[PDB]
Amino acid sequence: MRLERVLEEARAKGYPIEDNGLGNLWVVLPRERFKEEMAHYKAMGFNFLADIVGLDYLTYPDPRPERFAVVYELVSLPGWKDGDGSRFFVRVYVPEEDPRLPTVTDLWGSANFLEREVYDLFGIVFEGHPDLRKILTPEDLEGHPLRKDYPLGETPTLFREGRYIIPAEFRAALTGKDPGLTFYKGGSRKGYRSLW
Amino acid sequence: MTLNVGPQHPSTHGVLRLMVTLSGEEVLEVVPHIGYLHTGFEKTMEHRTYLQNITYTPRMDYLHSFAHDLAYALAVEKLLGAVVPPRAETIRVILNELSRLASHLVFLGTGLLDLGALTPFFYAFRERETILDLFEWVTGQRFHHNYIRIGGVKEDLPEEFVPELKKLLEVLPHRIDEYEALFAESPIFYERARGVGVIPPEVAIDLGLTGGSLRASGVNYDVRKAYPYSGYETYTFDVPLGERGDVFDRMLVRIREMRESVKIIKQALERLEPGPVRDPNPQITPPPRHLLETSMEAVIYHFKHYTEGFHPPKGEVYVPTESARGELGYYIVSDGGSMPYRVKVRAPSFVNLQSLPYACKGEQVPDMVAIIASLDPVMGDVDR
Amino acid sequence: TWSYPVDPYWMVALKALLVVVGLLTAFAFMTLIERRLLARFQVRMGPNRVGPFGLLQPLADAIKSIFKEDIVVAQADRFLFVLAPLISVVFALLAFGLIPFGPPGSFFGYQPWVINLDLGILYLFAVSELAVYGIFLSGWASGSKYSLLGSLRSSASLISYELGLGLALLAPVLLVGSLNLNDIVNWQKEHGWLFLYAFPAFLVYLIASMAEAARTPFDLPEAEQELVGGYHTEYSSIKWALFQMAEYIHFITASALIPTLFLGGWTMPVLEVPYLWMFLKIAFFLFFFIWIRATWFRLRYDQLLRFGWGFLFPLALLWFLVTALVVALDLPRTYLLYLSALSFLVLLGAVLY
Amino acid sequence: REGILFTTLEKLVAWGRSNSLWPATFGLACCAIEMMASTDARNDLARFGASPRQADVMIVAGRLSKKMAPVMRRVWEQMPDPKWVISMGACASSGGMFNNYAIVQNVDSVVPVDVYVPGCPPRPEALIYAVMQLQKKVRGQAYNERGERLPPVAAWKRTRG
Amino acid sequence: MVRVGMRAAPRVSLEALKAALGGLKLSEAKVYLITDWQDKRDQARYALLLHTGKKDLLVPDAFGPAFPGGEEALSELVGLLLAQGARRFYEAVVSPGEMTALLDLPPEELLKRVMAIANPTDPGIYL
Amino acid sequence: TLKALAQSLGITLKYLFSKPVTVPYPDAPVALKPRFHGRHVLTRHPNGLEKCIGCSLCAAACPAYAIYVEPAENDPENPVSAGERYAKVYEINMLRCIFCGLCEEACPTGAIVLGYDFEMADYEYSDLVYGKEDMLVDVVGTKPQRREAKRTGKPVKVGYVVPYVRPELEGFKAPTEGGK
Ligand code: SF4
Ligand code: SF4
Ligand code: SF4
Repeated sequence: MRLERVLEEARAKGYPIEDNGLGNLWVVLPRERFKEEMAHYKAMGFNFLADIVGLDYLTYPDPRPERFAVVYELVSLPGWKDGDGSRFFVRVYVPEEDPRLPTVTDLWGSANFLEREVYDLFGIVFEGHPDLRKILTPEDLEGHPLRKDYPLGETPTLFREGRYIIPAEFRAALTGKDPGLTFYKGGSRKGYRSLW
Repeated sequence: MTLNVGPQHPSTHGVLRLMVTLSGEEVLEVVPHIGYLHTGFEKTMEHRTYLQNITYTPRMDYLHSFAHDLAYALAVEKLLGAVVPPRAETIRVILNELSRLASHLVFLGTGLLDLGALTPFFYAFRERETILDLFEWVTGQRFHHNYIRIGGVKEDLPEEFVPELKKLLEVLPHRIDEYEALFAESPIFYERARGVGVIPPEVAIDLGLTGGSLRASGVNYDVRKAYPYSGYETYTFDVPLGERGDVFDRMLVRIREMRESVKIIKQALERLEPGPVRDPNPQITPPPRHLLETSMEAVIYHFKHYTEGFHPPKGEVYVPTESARGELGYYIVSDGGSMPYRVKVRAPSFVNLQSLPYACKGEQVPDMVAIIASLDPVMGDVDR
Repeated sequence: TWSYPVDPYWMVALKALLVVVGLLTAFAFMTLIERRLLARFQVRMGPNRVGPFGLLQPLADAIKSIFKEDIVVAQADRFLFVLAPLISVVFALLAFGLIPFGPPGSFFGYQPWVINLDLGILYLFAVSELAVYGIFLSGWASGSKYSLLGSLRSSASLISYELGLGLALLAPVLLVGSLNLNDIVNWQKEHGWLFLYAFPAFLVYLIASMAEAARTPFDLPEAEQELVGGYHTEYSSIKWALFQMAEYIHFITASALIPTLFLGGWTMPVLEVPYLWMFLKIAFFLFFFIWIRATWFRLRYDQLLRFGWGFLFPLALLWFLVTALVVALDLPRTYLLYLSALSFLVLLGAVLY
Repeated sequence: REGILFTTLEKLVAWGRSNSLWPATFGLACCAIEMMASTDARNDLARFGASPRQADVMIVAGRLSKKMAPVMRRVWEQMPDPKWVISMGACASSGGMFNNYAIVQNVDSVVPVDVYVPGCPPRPEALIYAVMQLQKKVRGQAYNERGERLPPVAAWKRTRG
Repeated sequence: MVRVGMRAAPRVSLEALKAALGGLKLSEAKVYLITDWQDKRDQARYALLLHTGKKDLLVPDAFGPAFPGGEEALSELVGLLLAQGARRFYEAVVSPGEMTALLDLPPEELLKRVMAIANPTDPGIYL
Repeated sequence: TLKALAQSLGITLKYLFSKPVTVPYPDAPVALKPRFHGRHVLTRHPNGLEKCIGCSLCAAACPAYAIYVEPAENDPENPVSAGERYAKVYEINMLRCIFCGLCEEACPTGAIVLGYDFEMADYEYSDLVYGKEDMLVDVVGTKPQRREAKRTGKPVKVGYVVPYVRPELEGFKAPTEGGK
């Protein structure tokens, strides 16, 4: 029931609502209202902070509002005091030239490592964090690996007599912005979905 | 004394590095340092077909791999709207739970060794060997089995798998009890584990400790129950629980989980009748190999499928699943390409770790080892 | 040595040497037997390869050991790093000598023991302190503090129970009235099997021997899985082998000592062939102890200190005063047969509820 | 003296070592768990040390992350000298299926490899094959495809430094 | 970024490098050896990119046993990095076809590619 | 809870005196399941014609990119495969290989099919990039195995046995069961 109280709240304040018919639901808050609104979210009864998932949309075929976007996953545990089982995503877009965003560390200590990861892999700095130290990528690693402008960093696979393969020049598979090997792609290869 | 427990030595298990801030025999705070196993799947996988990724999915949590397999398969199927056959689903619950028994067998083997003594690693290893022999029988592999498919599963079960699953399903109840026999009546272990390892539910919730080391402190949340998926919705299902979260209770809870898992194995094994095994939608599933010698469309689709693969709709998707390490799930952003735009893996073992500086705070030093084994990490899941 | 002869100094020497190298081959082959016995306990198999029985593997191992490269760490005190392993072995080997495996004349003309002396247990105690000296010293000598700390845990614990052994040993001395092993043994020849009279002290002695690396404390520690044991962890070729060697000889010295004192070692009621029985009792305690090695958990030594210091040792001197009361007032020695039997009846029955 | 210079003596010590080959495991990924199976079946090997100091054979089992490399470096250096390196599995041997920023694309970069063992993970019995290799390798009983006899210890061949 | 040296000419390149490094202390520098082919060091060629952290330096593929007297040149190169206190050595594997194109790219791009692909390596293999 | 120490010991005793468990490889041959993923094999038709029409779809299917196939045109006079096309080079880097069998699964002619061998540990990297002529159905052994068996002249015995070989491996001879 706590989810309904979130959506009903978002509609009045002009917060856009994303929905896929797979059963996943988003709520995008602006940068301003984010810190406070989400404080209100833990206050709203949200026990658990599941995720902080960083997204780099640089190479995504359609445009989005800003390059990086972060998604938090807020929940209220079903086996606790009075748990709905209400779980949902809150998305916050973040400027390319401004990788700032307030931590919810005060609220959840879950926010501690996850926000650090999103700092390591994407350039995003989380405000009020106890410690933003690089987490995962080697100490002397320069930059932020999982953001799209950063090379996957492949090495040729090696065979016998002068024979090599360069994976990125070997790849049969196409990405979303890939043309394909004919004049264009239509249909299933511009994206497909079966109808149950 | 800020004691430096190294990366791989001395028996701080799975290549973690720990800065135990510690004067004396207690523990002030451990400042954990990870990242030593970072393979970088989330990037690599942006460069692999959705099929190709199914080879990269088992490889993170390598103990309970099939939970990876299951989570990823599901999130994609959802995203491209595929329909998984009932016998495939049943097999997927069997394999998931069997892989769970494997993982758990490992967890308590290592735990009992880690502080305390050597012997029971071996019996757990014997049962695990019977399980791995089951996996080899069906998938041709011990682990990292490339079996699950976005449609369903790679091929059907051979004649010999059924008889052998029973054998182990027969010994296990007596067997799981034998491990339990030693433990529940804990001789020293009681005076070793009962006090150590403090877990408040509120902080478990504050720091986000989901993974079955949560129910050992008295919060009741299981993904197979709370957010049912693969028809766990339809099984006679007991969820073991703990009183106050220490080392001991965590440790026994998973043992109970083993007989209940075995009961799910028996139950699912009962409900299994002949049929087909994966979603026949050719967009989703490569053609039958026999008619590659007859149909034009077959050959075209074969060639295409195994080179380019397929393009799911533009959309983002996620589905939650239960591993033996907790909430697991794949956040899949597809751009309508043959390869995922991005795959972020929700790593249970990664969030579960924010509570170790908490967990082993003030604990003993010999215990600081035990209190780690008791939390059951797998680093492939952590670093990743 | 009121009643017992002395072999010429050359023969005392020769016997000493025999006992040392004999203890060498002893320790190596015992390592093989524990490897395999453990393998049977955990329902696997041992090392049959590099056989025939797998019993040429200490040759192969010793051969690795030397030619291995003995490494002396800089940042380790140069003199003490070398000297440490030396000490630990020297004071371990000696004082297995005292233990009689037979009546005088039965060594083919001479003397089943090496040395006997008149003050027996005290020699043992004395030599026992000095190995521990080796332990904490090596801990220092290595001059890695990670090694030190463990060596200190070690030493504190060992020294604790090492105290325990004394107050353990008090009670049977009252009965025999001698500090000599041959006299104690013979006392068990006549009145018989001292553990019948002394049982609680038997318990605290045995368990006191758990501390001396026997396993079941083990926050001894071995470096393994903990804040490490210290002394080894910095040594390579021969020196490391020397530390391991010493701990094991101590293990079998104890497996010999337990039958020798409280039981009737050799000097069995019937058959009474001189050597075979001591070797058999040694074997018994050795095997049971191996079972202990495998089949029980650690202490943390927080508990181990609690258990020895808080429980074993008070219990040890309590029984001493009882046996002191009995021997002082001369009553019969029967009251100790009765008392020990009864205390055994208590200390067992409370387990099985 | 490194096991060398009497035809009787060196062979004798060389068996001593080959049959004694004393694995010091350096677990990384799933490969480490596939070596914990090897621990079961084992019979010149599986006593450890575990401490590096005490062992000839270093077993690199798993993906070796780039951040992890300088560590394994010193562990190898911090071994006594007559020492061998087995490289287990695809990730270790070559870059494996993860060809990228994260992972060493051959472990032979950082430590001298004696024997390589393919598979993902390799079956344990393959690792027995590799230690029999390395067994028979330090016996100087080992050859490559070019016809050449192979040296008992690689890392008797690198320049330390 | 500076570029010195020329392809396939070991002794001139070594003499020029010796000239360019000077009294620079290398304790915080990172040394990247760019080569094609992981297994065979016997017929290998080597190019080097030095990231000092305050400025970068490129040398083309003039090093290794591939060219006459080249082995001794690579060996003295690594020895010399080691003397100034360079410690962190890395090995980068490119396609043979890449090697020419790679060093004709602009400085920044080439450097990011190099740091992305490079594998930590024992300085001893080049001695 | 004192009793436990005792019972703990007891069960272990039971187990000591129970003798059996384990297999001593290579002295006792390891039992493998029939679908196991082993050394790649190229297979032939009854004619002897190779199943491989050299289409490199095994290679495209490969997540580790471990398969190199240089293609070729059949000679009318003396043919190799059943199409007009066959495989001039088939290399697999075992060190690159992850062992999915996506290659076999992609294979249209049932050419590439993973085998049973695991004793392939070898000393040199480049000895580990297998070629076609190390993988054909007729071949019995792995590289170091065969090489040892020539430098010894003592024939190859694989350390495995199976109940039977799959239909897809047809022609591949192996030690089986008590079928022999
Ligand atoms: S080779 Fe395979 S099994 Fe071994 S670490 Fe790599 S992914 Fe895991
Ligand atoms: S088994 Fe997998 S990794 Fe190996 S060649 Fe086949 S597709 Fe490539
Ligand atoms: S093995 Fe099969 S998939 Fe590979 S080239 Fe030959 S016919 Fe094609």
